[PDB]
Amino acid sequence: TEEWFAARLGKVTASRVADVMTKAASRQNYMAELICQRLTGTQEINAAMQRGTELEPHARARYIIETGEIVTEVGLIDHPTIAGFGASPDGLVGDTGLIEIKCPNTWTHIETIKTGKPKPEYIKQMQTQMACTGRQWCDFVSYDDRLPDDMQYFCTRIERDDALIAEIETEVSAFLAELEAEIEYLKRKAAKLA
Amino acid sequence: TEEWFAARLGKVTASRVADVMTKAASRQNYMAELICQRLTGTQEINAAMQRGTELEPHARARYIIETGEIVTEVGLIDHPTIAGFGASPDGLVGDTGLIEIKCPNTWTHIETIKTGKPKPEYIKQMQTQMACTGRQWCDFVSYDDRLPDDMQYFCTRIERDDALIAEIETEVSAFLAELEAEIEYLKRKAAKLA
Amino acid sequence: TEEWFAARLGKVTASRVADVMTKAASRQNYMAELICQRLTGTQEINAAMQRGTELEPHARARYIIETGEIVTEVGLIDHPTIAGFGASPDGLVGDTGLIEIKCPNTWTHIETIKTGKPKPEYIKQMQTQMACTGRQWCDFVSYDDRLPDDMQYFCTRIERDDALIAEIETEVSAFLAELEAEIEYLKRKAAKLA
DNA sequence: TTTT
DNA sequence: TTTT
DNA sequence: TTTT
Ligand SMILES: [Mg+2]
Ligand SMILES: [Mg+2]
Ligand SMILES: [Mg+2]
Ligand SMILES: [Mg+2]
Ligand SMILES: [Mg+2]
Ligand SMILES: [Mg+2]
Repeated sequence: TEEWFAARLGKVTASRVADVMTKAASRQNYMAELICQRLTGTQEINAAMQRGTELEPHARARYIIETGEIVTEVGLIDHPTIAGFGASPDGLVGDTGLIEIKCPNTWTHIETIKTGKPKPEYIKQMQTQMACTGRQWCDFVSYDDRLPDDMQYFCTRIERDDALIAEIETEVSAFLAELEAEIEYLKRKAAKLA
Repeated sequence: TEEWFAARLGKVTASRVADVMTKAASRQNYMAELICQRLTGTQEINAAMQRGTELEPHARARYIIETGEIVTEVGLIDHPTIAGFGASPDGLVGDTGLIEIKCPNTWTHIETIKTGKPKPEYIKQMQTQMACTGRQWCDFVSYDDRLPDDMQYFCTRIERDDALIAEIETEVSAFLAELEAEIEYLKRKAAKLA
Repeated sequence: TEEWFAARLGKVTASRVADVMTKAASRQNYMAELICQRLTGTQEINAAMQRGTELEPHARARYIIETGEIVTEVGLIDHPTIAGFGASPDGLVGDTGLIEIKCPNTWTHIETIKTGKPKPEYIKQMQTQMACTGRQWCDFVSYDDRLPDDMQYFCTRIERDDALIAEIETEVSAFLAELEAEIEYLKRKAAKLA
């Protein structure tokens, strides 16, 4: 989608927030990606991933057939105050809502139905979208058409949690500080080295 | 092979028996596959796997050149009594025998020769084939033509073990019970939910 | 490159030395590869690997633009005394030097710059090249053009270490002894078996 | 961002 | 079912 | 040998 990758280069984004905040390898590996993005000026690049992608509009439609909500697609929404940070929600719902859509493996979809509550990393994803957009709630949608009709669609609403947001902004600010510093640090070793 | 996948949909089968019976992740992941098969009405889908497949008839021939046995290819043989359970032996040998063929990685083949006894998961595979067909023995064949002639072929006979069979049928019955129930359970949550 | 694989069949080589010498799975898996190579008469066969390969000549050039050294490309150099053992340096530098080139993932390249010292497995690689060729030093080069100019190139010299070489030759001799024996052992079981 |  |  |  080209112009959009450009808006994401070297930025922390909602779908990567669990990695930032994990108590671990994934935090440093993510840090390493973004360091490389900022330095090199571009990014790097499966079958289940490829379905989640094609079937996304199918779910967007379904959410509407089910709710009658007015849904606007948007690009990257930069955090209001924190620089180098943003979100790409799957939709603006109404005046104060959002939609985040998954179209995963059937068994995953089943477990979401089984438990009624989305995985904690998606909580972090959704809270961050809310932080970035100032929205009040996000409707979490899981879709899979391979199943019987009465099992294809699941929705659950997730309320903005200002406490969790405050933490995230702390952690993301911390993580961003290290990241900038690290780049700085490297630029200064390499340059003196002339 | 189309019509055959149909005979396997949502069924426990001989080659998956070690997963059922393991003391673990693989049991639940298998359970999850079959739950999804039954619900969705279809299945999901490497280089060593691709050889084992092409070279299989090469081994079938070799077994005959070596034994002079009369070998009949068959499809899925449903367990005589337990429903949703079956086997696909690589052959009916004689009136009371079977053949199960592997054409693995050379080093694997070498280890089979080194030890003379097939991996325990293939024991379970073969016992199950015997359970399903009522046969008396299975000739386990390992083949690899990449090696010198005097190392390409290995055969060892495995006698029906009624004790092990009894266990398997217990475990598979248990596992099937959970599987049906789980589907049932899900169908009833989803349906009341209307 | 065909004629070169032929010179490597069933041989221990510099880039596999860390596997030989590890205190582990990788030693036996390597042993297994070479056993299979010798027995079958051939070998088995990603995106980062594919770059390291294309970009190698780019680095060779750069090393020269930076040093003005006279660099000769060579094939496999068999150890002077130990049979079934060899090295493929990325270059003969001068009369007494070598070059070993990496063109890895950016982040890896960055860590090499960060620490100034190559990973211990490359130490083993380079020492072995020196053992095989009798050279006095190897210039370790890490290259990545995706980065800013002042970060693309890193070089560090590694001096021949006769102590480490002596060990390697012991370990490789040991490992080779087992490997020959194992083949022997197998040939004799299989052959009596006639 | 896309799925585990 | 196909190989680890 | 090529990268982790
Ligand atoms: Mg999104
Ligand atoms: Mg989504
Ligand atoms: Mg079979
Ligand atoms: Mg088979
Ligand atoms: Mg080399
Ligand atoms: Mg190299």
